[PDB]
This record gives sequence, structure tokens and C-alpha cells, in this order.
Amino acid sequence: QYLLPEAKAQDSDKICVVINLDETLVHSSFKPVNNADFIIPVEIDGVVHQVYVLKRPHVDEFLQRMGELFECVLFTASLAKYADPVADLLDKWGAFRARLFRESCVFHRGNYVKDLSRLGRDLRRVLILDNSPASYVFHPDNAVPVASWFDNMSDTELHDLLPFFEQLSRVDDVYSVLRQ
Amino acid sequence: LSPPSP
Ligand SMILES: [Mg+2]
Repeated sequence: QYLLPEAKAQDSDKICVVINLDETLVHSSFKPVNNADFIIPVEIDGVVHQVYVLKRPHVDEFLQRMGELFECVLFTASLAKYADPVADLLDKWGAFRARLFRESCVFHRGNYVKDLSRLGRDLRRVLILDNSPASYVFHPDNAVPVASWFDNMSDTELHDLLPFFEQLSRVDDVYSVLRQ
Repeated sequence: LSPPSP
């Protein structure tokens, strides 16, 4: 079995891009954060604790456009009980066609690795956007790096990457740009 | 949260 079903007809032509959540699109914390964007109750061993989520600047512009250009898949090493609520509040346009959590990662030498080869998509039409180079150790030529984000609101990295994804969404083989 | 290691 593959992690993903066959892409729907309106997606199958598009490149797949797997998008990381934490420190890529948002940063969360159990330490209280004033003026948080979202707060999400998460049960850990029976006790509910509040998780304070901040949105990386320009994430809404980023997700709305990316959902047009690609078959976008959320792929995080975190747990669904936290990620699904976060994704529900972020994805206001239905950009994520699927969501993949910790149990879909491969544990490789102390790191959770996103094994793109188990997606079920031609790797020449797959990209990964992740703040941890360790997450894409098996497919480094499929990767678009982004710096980890925590709380810098001057950050514009998602905004600055859009013209580059515009190019990538139109090639036939992403390796022609990322070098085979 | 998405941990580097468990
Ligand atoms: Mg990350």
C-alpha cells in the first residue's frame, strides 16, 4: 500500500508537494503565548493542556496559492490529535488534499524521515518543503529548504518562495531544476 | 509538536 490514494482528476496533472507544519508554517508551544493565533486543547495522559500556535507571516497567501499550483499534502512528524485541529484552522481553502502524521514517517537513526517513495507519486513530480533537512534525507533532490520559524514576524520566507514554486509547478520533472 | 527525536 501507498500513503496516498490515487490523486483526484483535478489533481493528477499537478506536482505533489509535501508541506511540513511545525516551524515551517506555524510554531506551537505549551508555554503560554499572549495574542496567539490559535489555542488548541491537547490531551496527554488524561490531562488536557493548552497549545499556543503562532502563524508564520504570509502563511495564508502561501497556502491559498500553493493549493492552486499543486496537489498539497500535509506531512508532519507530530500527532494527529494536535495536527488535525491546527490544519483545520489553517487550511481555509482546502489546499491540503491529504494529511500524514508521525505514524507515516520512517524512524531512521534517531530522526523522523518523510519517505517520499511511499507516497505513491512519480518522484519526478514530487517536492518536499520542510525546515529540517533530516526530514528529507532519502530524497534531498526533491527538497525546497526553508529556515525554521519560531516567532520572527519580520520573516517573509513563505512570501519569497512563491515565485520559485510558480516555476516548479509548471515543469514536467522537478529534477530538471533541482538537478537530477 | 513535531519532535527531532521521540
Ligand atoms: Mg519542521
